[PDB]
Amino acid sequence: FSKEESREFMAIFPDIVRDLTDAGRHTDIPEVTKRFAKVLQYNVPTGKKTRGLSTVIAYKMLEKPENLTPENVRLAGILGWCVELLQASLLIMDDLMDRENVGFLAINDCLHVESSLYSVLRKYFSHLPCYVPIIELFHDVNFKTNMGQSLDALCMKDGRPILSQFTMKRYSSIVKYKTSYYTFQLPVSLGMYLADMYDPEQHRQAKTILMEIGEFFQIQDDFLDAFGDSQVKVGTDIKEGKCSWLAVVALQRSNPAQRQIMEEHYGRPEPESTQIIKNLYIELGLPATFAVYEEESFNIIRTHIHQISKGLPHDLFFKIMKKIYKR
Amino acid sequence: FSKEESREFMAIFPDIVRDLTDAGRHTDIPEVTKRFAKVLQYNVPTGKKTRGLSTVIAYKMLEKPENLTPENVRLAGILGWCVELLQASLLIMDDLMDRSETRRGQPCWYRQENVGFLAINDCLHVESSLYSVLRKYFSHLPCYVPIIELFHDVNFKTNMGQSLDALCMKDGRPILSQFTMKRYSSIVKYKTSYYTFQLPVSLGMYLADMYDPEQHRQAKTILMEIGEFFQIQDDFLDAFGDSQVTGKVGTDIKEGKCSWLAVVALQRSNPAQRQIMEEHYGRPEPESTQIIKNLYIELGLPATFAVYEEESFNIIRTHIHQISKGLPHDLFFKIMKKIYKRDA
Ligand SMILES: CC(C)=CCC/C(C)=C/COP(=O)(O)OP(=O)(O)O
Ligand SMILES: CC(C)=CCC/C(C)=C/COP(=O)(O)OP(=O)(O)O
Ligand SMILES: CC(C)=CCC/C(C)=C/COP(=O)(O)OP(=O)(O)O
Ligand SMILES: [Mg+2]
Ligand SMILES: [Mg+2]
Ligand SMILES: [Mn+2]
Ligand SMILES: [Mn+2]
Repeated sequence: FSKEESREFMAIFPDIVRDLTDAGRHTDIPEVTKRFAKVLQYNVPTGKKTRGLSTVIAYKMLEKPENLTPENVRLAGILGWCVELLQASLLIMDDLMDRENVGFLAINDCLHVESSLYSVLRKYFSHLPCYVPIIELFHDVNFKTNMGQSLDALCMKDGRPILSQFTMKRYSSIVKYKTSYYTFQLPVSLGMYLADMYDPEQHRQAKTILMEIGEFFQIQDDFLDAFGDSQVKVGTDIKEGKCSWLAVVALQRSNPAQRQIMEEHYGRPEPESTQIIKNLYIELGLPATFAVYEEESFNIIRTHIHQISKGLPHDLFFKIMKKIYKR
Repeated sequence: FSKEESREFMAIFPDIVRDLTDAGRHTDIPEVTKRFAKVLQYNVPTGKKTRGLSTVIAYKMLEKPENLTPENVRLAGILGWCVELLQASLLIMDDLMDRSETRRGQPCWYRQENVGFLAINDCLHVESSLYSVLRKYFSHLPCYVPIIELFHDVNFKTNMGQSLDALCMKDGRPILSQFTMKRYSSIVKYKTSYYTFQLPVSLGMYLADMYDPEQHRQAKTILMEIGEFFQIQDDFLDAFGDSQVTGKVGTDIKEGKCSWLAVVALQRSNPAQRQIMEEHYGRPEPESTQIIKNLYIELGLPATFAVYEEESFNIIRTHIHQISKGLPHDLFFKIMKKIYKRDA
């Protein structure tokens, strides 16, 4: 993203904190509002805000050039921060399920941070025609993300992976509901609504390509968890018994002997068991299978983007595609 | 509540479960929608649904008599179930946070096989679900956005209450310097009074197309006063109630809760009595709970509660008489009549 784009986006964050914790209200509960300021400051604005900045870029590429005022680009930035509040709530839920001090999280902090995005939406968007579509989008994406988290959990029982559950159909459903809706659909649909693009067929056209990009994003992430260079963090998907693309394709390709290695060694704490699974992935040619998928999926997605109709700009989707595939 | 009111309200619940789990959506993930039906069935419909039924009663007393149709009373019932969905989400999370054993005689959801900390996802899922119910039944009505905004605002405020409650503890040990009547009043207001008292009445007002900010303000003032008495009565009965009639053995002392009893005990205590609270309050040993209970008796908290109950009843009744605009006084007298001198 541009130096200008990053600086104007980051400049919004302190306002959102004041809006949620000060707002010149002279609160009767300053101790807990000061704590909530720290929860927001310590968890929301740090590292890459790729979903938030992607909301701004989406809007800038969908809106009429004449309507790209500083005021409208700032509203796009505020929507991006609502996406980052959602992201923060989900990472807090992950931190809590993993497991006072600086960086302490309360169990209800994830519910509280999630709820806060609706206060931001009400403050800035309640008088604009895009308001109800935007709040309904957040409601629907929230519900779908929760269903994705539950589907992922239904691949584990008594701390053991249920390998009978590791199908490509279930995997595709987990990625779609748990990740693709809030990561890929939400930023683009927000940009479209702020640009007063309400046509359901336009949103459906964007959705089809964004779910395809989302699936490759997660498959690449899964591949690199096992086969990536740590010095470019250490992957724990095998140890944690995750429903990974690697595990799903391993089970498709496995003979009975190879399947029994997965049953015995997948989702075990012992480092030796991780190396046994990695050795099986190498034997089954999962790297070559990933290489073929990467090429074939790139070509199909590029084709669908070139074919994008309903008055949608293809360059927006190419920018996203190029970002994920690193063309 | 009438036999009719209870049965018509209960008839709505299975429709809401179908709306959220069997309405032709998410056909690729039936195992999730089937599980979510079980989450709703366990956590939402087995209580007294006092907040849900109170939404219907509020609406019936606020709406113009000639406007009360079976169709509009059903919409009030659906809003009542949305309150019960919010409450279910909050209590799923609170039971995990407090590591509680039971809730309304049922094992806490987080204790059920293969849930534990996944109760966090179920909490967020149940809370998110009420906005899908609002969309289906209210999207075409003027009250739609005010009701959405009220639910999100009450969720935010309830979280401020829960987090303020947590700031009365340091790593599972009560901070007795934090146990002031000011902090107690703030915890009750934010953590329980907004969702329990303000939310049902404000929903009734919005469905009756009552949007006057001053009406909502006057309603809030009296409902926060009633809400404080209700929680003080609840706190008193945790220690001094009969387990067989309350339907629960009280563990507030064991849990180190910022209860009205603990707050008033500290106000009334000499330094020796303060030392007993410092040493024994919030301890797991049954002997420590008995020592605190015995100190509450020594300090005359039963007599103190009886005086508070009579004085606060009189003060709130006076305030309801002074309510202006066109708010029905009878709504607030009906709440008081239900609440005052209760033993459960
Ligand atoms: C709509 C879009 C494009 C959203 C995707 C958000 C996302 C997590 C991308 C990863 O890129 P990154 O630059 O944050 O990560 P890395 O440094 O690993 O490439
Ligand atoms: C606006 C009004 C008057 C709301 C009703 C408040 C109330 C008395 C709740 C009691 O709930 P409960 O202890 O019966 O619990 P539950 O209904 O959850 O079982
Ligand atoms: C944001 C969240 C999760 C809010 C929880 C709200 C609530 C009503 C908790 C119960 O309070 P308690 O723990 O003091 O009482 P009990 O469990 O005894 O009902
Ligand atoms: Mg990963
Ligand atoms: Mg109690
Ligand atoms: Mn509790
Ligand atoms: Mn609690």
